[PDB]
Amino acid sequence: SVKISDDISITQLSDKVYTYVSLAEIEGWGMVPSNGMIVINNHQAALLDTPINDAQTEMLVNWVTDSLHAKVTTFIPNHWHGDCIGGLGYLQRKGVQSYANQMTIDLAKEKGLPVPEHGFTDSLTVSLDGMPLQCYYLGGGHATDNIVVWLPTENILFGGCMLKDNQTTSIGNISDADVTAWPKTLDKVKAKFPSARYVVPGHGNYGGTELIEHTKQIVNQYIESTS
Amino acid sequence: SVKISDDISITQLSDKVYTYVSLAEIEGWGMVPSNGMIVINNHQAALLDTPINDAQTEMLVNWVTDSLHAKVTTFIPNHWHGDCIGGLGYLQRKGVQSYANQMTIDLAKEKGLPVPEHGFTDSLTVSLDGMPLQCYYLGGGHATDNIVVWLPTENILFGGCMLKDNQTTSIGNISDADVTAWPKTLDKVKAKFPSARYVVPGHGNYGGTELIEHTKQIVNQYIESTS
Ligand code: NA
Ligand code: NA
Ligand SMILES: [Zn+2]
Ligand SMILES: [Zn+2]
Ligand SMILES: [Zn+2]
Ligand SMILES: [Zn+2]
Repeated sequence: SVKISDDISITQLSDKVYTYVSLAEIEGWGMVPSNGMIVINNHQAALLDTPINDAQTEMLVNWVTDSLHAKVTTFIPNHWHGDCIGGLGYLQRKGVQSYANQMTIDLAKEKGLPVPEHGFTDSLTVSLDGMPLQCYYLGGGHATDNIVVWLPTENILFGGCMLKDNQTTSIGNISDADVTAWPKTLDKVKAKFPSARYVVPGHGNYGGTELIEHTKQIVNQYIESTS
Repeated sequence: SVKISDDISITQLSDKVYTYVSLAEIEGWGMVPSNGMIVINNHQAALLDTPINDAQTEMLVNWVTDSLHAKVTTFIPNHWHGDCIGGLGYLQRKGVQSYANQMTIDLAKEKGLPVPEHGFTDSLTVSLDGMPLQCYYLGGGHATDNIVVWLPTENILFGGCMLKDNQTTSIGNISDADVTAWPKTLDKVKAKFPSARYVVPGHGNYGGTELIEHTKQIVNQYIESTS
């Protein structure tokens, strides 16, 4: 890792992919690490999720420019929560183009939040100067609109919050979750990206495809015992 | 370190940059060392901060002309306090051009002090006959208008009074400080100039990037202890 600041560190996964961790103290939850990705191709960058606010977003974007020598032109949020679009306000003024699940866009509009401008209902390939970022909506999970982003040339999947890290033992915040569709969505995620070398969750350390089974055990054990 | 007078000493940091220490007895504070920098390129010089009064500023300008064989043409103050612009009246009758944060100019007019002529709002590169002097405003700290000056070709950062030296243990004069912004401004300075070799504070010895972490520690411990 490389600590760019007091609350943000970055890890390179591949020559074009970096994963960041942004830390924020949130009342009722504590010190929460929120993860995103930085994808770079030919001096252009895509941000997958923003840190919780514009301030941390602006610091992260300034680092990509100055230390990674790329300009952020594209953004995709995993779902409508703050650890995904908390800093979208800052990117929109800057002219960054955003793509997201039409369900995320409808939720943001309803709630008074910044709204991504390009929507998709099932899948969409976004090109970062030829490098493909493949966005899929495979069903509900941690949030009803949560998506995944597959980077076929790198074999990296950003699973987002529908996946729990290996140190996590609880289902967590399920106030916008579709608990009954969650296990099914994970099974579709498992069948569709068997070759992922790295799988990055919404919070916690990245890992490999075991994070999918690990999450499925947590969701299923909870469904079994609360039922 | 070489004394050019009983109360002024100079240290050469590179073939183009010198930092000076000017000592003055300030009633109620005692014998205070105030630092500034002299940057020279092709017989032209820029002064970053002046001594506390006109007589010491004159002694220093004479030394640059007679020993450095350079003409002082440019001036940039770190903020509006006397240890930054105390000798500006002398420089202005001499035709030196001044560049400063627009907030410093606004404060100078309001406080009946000499007023710099060129203002900038977020950043400005002043070219000293070809050599760039990069000025930035990254938020409030010791003063609400304090800036930093970055010399990319020498990897030297003049941080000014928003930084405390390594022998300093107290937050000092916070009468015009923005204590809540200070720790965040420091993280921004740190993130932007990771290649800084020398870091010069407004008072005390210069050192490296540890001055930034040490000042952030002093500020954070004061906020924590006084809430
Ligand atoms: Na995130
Ligand atoms: Na000074
Ligand atoms: Zn969420
Ligand atoms: Zn989350
Ligand atoms: Zn001051
Ligand atoms: Zn000072």
